[PDB]
Amino acid sequence: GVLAHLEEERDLKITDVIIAFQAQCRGYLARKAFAKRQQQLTAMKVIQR
Amino acid sequence: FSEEQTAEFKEAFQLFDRTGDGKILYSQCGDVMRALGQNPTNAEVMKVLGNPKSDEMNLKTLKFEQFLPMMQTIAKNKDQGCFEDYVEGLRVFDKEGNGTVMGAEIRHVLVTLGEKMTEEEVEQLVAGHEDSNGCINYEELVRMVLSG
Amino acid sequence: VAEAPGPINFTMFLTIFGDRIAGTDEEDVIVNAFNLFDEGDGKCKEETLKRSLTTWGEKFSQDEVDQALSEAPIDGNGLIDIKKFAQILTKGAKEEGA
Repeated sequence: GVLAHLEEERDLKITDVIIAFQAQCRGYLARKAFAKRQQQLTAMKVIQR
Repeated sequence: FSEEQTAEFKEAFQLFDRTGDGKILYSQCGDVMRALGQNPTNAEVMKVLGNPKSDEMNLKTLKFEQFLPMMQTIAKNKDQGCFEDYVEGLRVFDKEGNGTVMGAEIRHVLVTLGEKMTEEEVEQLVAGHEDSNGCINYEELVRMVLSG
Repeated sequence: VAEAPGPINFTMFLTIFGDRIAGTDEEDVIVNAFNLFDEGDGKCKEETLKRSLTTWGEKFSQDEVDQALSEAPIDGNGLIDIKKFAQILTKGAKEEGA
């Protein structure tokens, strides 16, 4: 058994890899991409007038 | 928060609305938290949301005085992931140790592990940061998501 | 004439003319009207301009759309918005004021 558990652990501590990174990726993406749905709105109001 | 920035925080929430009806959903909540200054784990959000499924996640509404305790509860937030953790986090698949990984594995791992991404979420994030061999160096990709 | 108190001469004329700074939206804002809805450099799918004018926010009648629709330059199932904007408000018509 022995050596194989240490390998197990070392995969287990890396099998998620990595929510905290993806959350930063996400974080970044929303506050940029939103600019579109931000943009189109008052434009729709011009169209109405 | 100060009524100074809280005024601004309110505005960005109001600019998230769809109609005017004052009600940003349990969905969009995550983007409002982001856009104010956060990068929550989708879990951090789910925590203060009160654990809904897709149905009432889409159906339940929020208003700002339902949101501001949420944004406040996270913000003074536990542990914020440094450059050093993150590089080792991506370093995981460097078959030897090189500092470099192929942009195909990297496009994929983010579409299979942790808070899984779509191709859309990945391509915009990663593209143009592979080199002339199709390796993305991770070290700069990590810095890129930091100062962004 | 009664948009001024009486003797609309060379000065009273321009006295009301300049001071009135408000009315309709600017044409470049009016390009932004549908130019901010497009997801790339492209156009606007006609289904989306019909569905919106009737359903969304401030609503038209059928009548209101059909009038706007015979005037509306449809091509390739896409109401290429940039031209319709110039169609409504460029060096526009005379006469109506002063």
